[PDB]
Amino acid sequence: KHSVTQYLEEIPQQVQNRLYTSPATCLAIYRILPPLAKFFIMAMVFNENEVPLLDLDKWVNSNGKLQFQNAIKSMKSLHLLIPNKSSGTLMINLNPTFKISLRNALTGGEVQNSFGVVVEENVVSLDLLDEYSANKWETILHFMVGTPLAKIPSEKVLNLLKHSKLMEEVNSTGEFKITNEGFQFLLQEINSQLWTLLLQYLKMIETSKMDLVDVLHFIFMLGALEVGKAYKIDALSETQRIMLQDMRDYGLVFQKHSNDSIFYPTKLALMLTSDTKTIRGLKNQDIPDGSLIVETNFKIYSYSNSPLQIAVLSLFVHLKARFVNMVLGQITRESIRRALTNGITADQIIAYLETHAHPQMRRLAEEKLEKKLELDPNCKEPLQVLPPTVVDQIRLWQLELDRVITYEGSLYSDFETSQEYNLLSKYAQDIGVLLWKDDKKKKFFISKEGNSQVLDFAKR
Amino acid sequence: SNQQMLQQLSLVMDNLINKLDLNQVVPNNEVSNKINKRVITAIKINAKQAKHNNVEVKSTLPIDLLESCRMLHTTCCEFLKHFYIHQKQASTVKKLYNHLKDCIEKLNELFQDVLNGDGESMSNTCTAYLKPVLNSITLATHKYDEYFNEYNN
Amino acid sequence: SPSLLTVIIEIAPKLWTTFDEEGNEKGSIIKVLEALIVFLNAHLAFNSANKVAVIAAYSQGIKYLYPESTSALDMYRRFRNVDETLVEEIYKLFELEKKQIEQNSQRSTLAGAMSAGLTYVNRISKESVTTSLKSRLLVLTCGSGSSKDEIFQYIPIMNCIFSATKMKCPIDVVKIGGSKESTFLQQTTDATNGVYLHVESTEGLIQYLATAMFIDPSLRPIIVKPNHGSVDFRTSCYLTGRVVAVGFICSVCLCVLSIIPPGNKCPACDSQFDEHVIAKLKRK
Amino acid sequence: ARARKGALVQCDPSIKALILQIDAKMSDIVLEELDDTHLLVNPSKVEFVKHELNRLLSKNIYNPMD
Amino acid sequence: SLSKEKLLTNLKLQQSLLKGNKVLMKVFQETVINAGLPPSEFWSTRI
Amino acid sequence: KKRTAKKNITPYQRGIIRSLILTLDCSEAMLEKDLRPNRHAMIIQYAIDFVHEFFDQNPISQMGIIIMRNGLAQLVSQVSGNPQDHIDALKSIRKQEPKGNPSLQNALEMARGLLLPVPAHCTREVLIVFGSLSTTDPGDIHQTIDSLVSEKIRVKVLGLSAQVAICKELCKATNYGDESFYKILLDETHLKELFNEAVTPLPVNKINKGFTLVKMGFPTRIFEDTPTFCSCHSKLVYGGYFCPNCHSKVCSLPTVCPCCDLMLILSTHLARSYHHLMPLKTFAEVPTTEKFRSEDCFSCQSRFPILKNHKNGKLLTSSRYRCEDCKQEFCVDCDVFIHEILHNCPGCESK
Ligand SMILES: [Zn+2]
Ligand SMILES: [Zn+2]
Ligand SMILES: [Zn+2]
Ligand SMILES: [Zn+2]
Repeated sequence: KHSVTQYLEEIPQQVQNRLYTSPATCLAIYRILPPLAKFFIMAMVFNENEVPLLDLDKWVNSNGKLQFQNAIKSMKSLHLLIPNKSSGTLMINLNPTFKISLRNALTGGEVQNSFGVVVEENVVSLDLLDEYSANKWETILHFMVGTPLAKIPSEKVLNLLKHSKLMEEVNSTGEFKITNEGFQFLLQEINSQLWTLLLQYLKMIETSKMDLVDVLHFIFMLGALEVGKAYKIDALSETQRIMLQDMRDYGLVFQKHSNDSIFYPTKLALMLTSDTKTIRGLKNQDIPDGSLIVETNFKIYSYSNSPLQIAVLSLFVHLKARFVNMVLGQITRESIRRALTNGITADQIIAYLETHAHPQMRRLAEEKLEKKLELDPNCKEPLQVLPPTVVDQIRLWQLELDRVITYEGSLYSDFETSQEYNLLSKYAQDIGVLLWKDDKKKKFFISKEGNSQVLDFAKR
Repeated sequence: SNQQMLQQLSLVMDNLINKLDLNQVVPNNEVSNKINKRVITAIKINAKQAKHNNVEVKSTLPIDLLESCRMLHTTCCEFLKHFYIHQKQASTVKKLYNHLKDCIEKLNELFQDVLNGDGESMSNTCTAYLKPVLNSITLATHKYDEYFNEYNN
Repeated sequence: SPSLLTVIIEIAPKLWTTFDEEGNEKGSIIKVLEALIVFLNAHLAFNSANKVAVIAAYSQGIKYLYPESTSALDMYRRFRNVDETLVEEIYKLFELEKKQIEQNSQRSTLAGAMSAGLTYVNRISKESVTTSLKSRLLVLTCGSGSSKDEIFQYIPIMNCIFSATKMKCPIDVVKIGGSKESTFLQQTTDATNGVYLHVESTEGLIQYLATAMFIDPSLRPIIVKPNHGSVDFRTSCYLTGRVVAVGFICSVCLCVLSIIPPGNKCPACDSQFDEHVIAKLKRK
Repeated sequence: ARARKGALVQCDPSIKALILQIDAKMSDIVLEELDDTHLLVNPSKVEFVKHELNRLLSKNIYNPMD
Repeated sequence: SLSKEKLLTNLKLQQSLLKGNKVLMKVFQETVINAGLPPSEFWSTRI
Repeated sequence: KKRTAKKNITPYQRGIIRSLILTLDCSEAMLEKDLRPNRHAMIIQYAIDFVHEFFDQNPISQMGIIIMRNGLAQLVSQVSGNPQDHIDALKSIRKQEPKGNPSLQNALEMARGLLLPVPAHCTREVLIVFGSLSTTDPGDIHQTIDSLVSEKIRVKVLGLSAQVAICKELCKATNYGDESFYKILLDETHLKELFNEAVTPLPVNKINKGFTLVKMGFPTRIFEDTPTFCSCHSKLVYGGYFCPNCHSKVCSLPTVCPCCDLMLILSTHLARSYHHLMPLKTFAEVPTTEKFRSEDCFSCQSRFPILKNHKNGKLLTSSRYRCEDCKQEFCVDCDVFIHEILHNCPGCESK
């Protein structure tokens, strides 16, 4: 995941404030920050005066300081605030545009942008054009992955996929195949897929007539809530209107026909930020249609099905004869070796199975779950909540094809005496952060938690 | 005032509400920055005080010895507070009381020796560890003295 | 982690007048109402779209405000619907006021309010088995005079406490009125892991609210903000009325009695006692 | 604050020596060799290191799988 | 079968119980071997 | 079609204090295969549940646990008021496996010995979870039963899948003759509810007995943290309670003061008692066609009332089970919840 939040902080500060002028964008980005930062920001928003950092330290206690650093580093990186070495101290305060926009949003501000929606006869039916948006999303997914017939006419969308290198397909020969990007597209279920596509449209649509402030205004206004009336008609910039038409083509806009009307708020824009339920001629009833198969016997038992879904399953398992409720497929080392040929790591698939194919594995994941977390301290043996056997077999296939070991962290030095090194090693063993250590070299390559805690203890 | 003025004020408020109003912008925010500050002061004061609740002795051998002394004095006082309540075995109570006074003096000498040898900080820790039991036995002694004076005088 | 903050605002027009009587009449409950609306919106925004609920306690009963029982049969705009609906309901309730309303001043239905709110929490939690709701309710009371401590509600309050603890539902309380520490409420917040706030009258609470009435959803690594000690030296003697320390509690009656036994038939259950037992007590 | 970042590699010393050989063949991208069991490398070229490792192991073993 | 005076006089039983717990024998001796308590009442607590 | 208790006819007295001595059964019989793991494992699991429950609802009582292995009764938890000790003891047992024959007589005698210190106002009890179909006694049994009933010791037993004559005699004997206490089970859920109904205090129609005022005092929490110091376990504990009279620290409990030996409680225990003394009238199920009341809930706001004329559906019933004294409706969920968890009737509180 490119972690669009990282792209957000990527952009410079002045354009960040340019975006913060739009209160709805302020709210939407408030939705994204880690909870610690959320709470701290909500504290600061009202008392119109900077605050010393010492208070914001003493606010948090023990065994939870890691999140303090997470929040402060994130917020500084995206520069929502302005640290102030006023008297040599730290006089924190938000980018005041952010503060005022947010406060306006909380109590009836002047955000005509966020208020761009119009209330009228929302003749849009729940299934009404919702099925059409779902069908468009399925069509583009199939065309990108490659179906027997790809009716994907998104010439702009195809150009974005190709130039963006969305999938390892020979666009010169017209191929739309799964690359590392294609593997990720197979991985990111909904939010991941929509996010990758939005980032691709951003990167491709970045040359001329961008108006990035208007771009994000339109995007978040779409994700915020149903603008409905007068959206497409009134509430859009010129380039904003063009981007809206393009998104509506991309499915992310459920604009009605007649090419001129209010905004058509498809559920997809909601899906962009919701991180919630995923379900979308005139028939389609399934809260658990996807009937995948995955047990301890490493077999594929399917009753429920979805053609693109089962094709995704086939992307790492053989197909011989499609059946009524089943499809001939058995997951083996060869089955995942198919994706290993694409170099697909046995990592995304883990959480994928934990999440996807569950419409047919609800009872399976419940019996594996068994609520064996509160019962874990008492009964020390887990009831295969997340199947470890399958994980071990997958790791074995991955190991069979790999043979290389790597570690994260950074090399450390200036352990002048053996006493500091030994005490830090003991503390790390207490906290389980030392990958490896040696007093002879006074060096190691681990996470920064031990150094952080020692420095905090020393300075304060 | 009740009844009349009650309904009066009630209606006044009802109106004020109905009188558009409810300016959540005007909702205090904090109004007086000073008032705000004062509220924060109160709250940080309380946070500090309740935080003072951090939910390890030095001389392990003296610690165990003091623990033995505490157990001893505890059971001794146990027997008194049984007997001093219950009742005709007065002489048994007398023996218990004399022994308890002896134990109190013993612990006093113990504290003296601790202050002499372990110094002050360790002696301070010992005194802290033994404060509750010491207070209880002292109170028992005082209560017996009061009861004995009452019976005698 | 969604939370169901179910405020319980009591509004006694008697106590509303007392609030006007207290200090000056420099502003009716309107201040409290507006601050409550804002705080409610704040919580409604904070989490991932977690419901709320509000109940009242007028002089002759209680009635819901927000969930808006079947009647026909801006900013995110759901804030809009919640707030406008609440205010319409509350104005309707204020229409429900007259002399016959002035009549039944004998009681104060706060206990009914808390109990019903807890029932509501149970309803919502039970229906929403998926995505378990870390719920927790609130209490706003206009502290008035004319009764130093009404006690005829003592038991149902504690039953509320025990229900809360079993249901794992912290219950925070904000008393606005005279410097009379609402003992039962104080024990309620302290026991059920809550927070007590005895504000002065006319300050715009919104700061107090958003500070110390927003940290109870599903956090609890954070020091609560309770006032001075919460002594559990409990109820005064039923016969006497002076707070007891070394109690003297009868029997199956369970009433707590002072050092003054009437010698027979503890004055809450007709149970004559063993005069031998009476003498045994008198053996001191 | 001293934190020397890189691609830390830890394995058996024989595989470490083989990795050093390969790395020298591909112009010594290994930043440091912390000990007989740890290596500090630049993550830029570790991927092609693994690629060439796969190539040479396929060349040698060939997986008869008889 | 079991009586207060009976357990009081069950000296062999009492010494067996002394053998029962190190903590027990320790506290007992330091209440006794320290010129402290007659065992009678000491058990009168522990009946 | 209803399954309700008609009326409660001892809503005047219960044993509020208790000293219940649960006695399990760990003997070769309990190793048969009728309950899912066995008899024994399921038994001990439910025993843990019952321990938690009972020490909740009767938070002022004590309890002791007794097994019956190899014809011997080996006490596995002294009679004590701290649930955690008993919980741990049961944990330990559950990993150990039964043997020998159940010696009901020995267990009975051990109990009768065990409950002697319990004072007169406290009430005694035993709860035999008898699993087998035999005993093995080293003495006369009717001798023991007579001694028991002489010592005013009610006994309730929960046989497994049979009825044993002697046990029936035992229950009928100690409980003042009135036989209702030998309930035996026919299903696991029946077993859960068996323990549940064992939790509550036990009235039948109490003979006029001595009723006695009991001295006790309440503690006040402590403040300091570093001054950690304890007088009931002789440790350092960051802060606890003070006996109002003995005036010595005591680690958190409703326990008895270990210095001056008087009972300690806060009140909430007394509140639980109050809840048990005077319960509510069982909520009535309103007539299907004669109700004509509000179409909602009252405590909650449910939309489950009727359907208005639907051949058989409306002919079924009208979910309006409504309490008497307040005469307000309540949906089934609300009534179940009120009568199970919180006993303040919503409407009946408000008037
Ligand atoms: Zn203790
Ligand atoms: Zn005491
Ligand atoms: Zn209901
Ligand atoms: Zn009722």
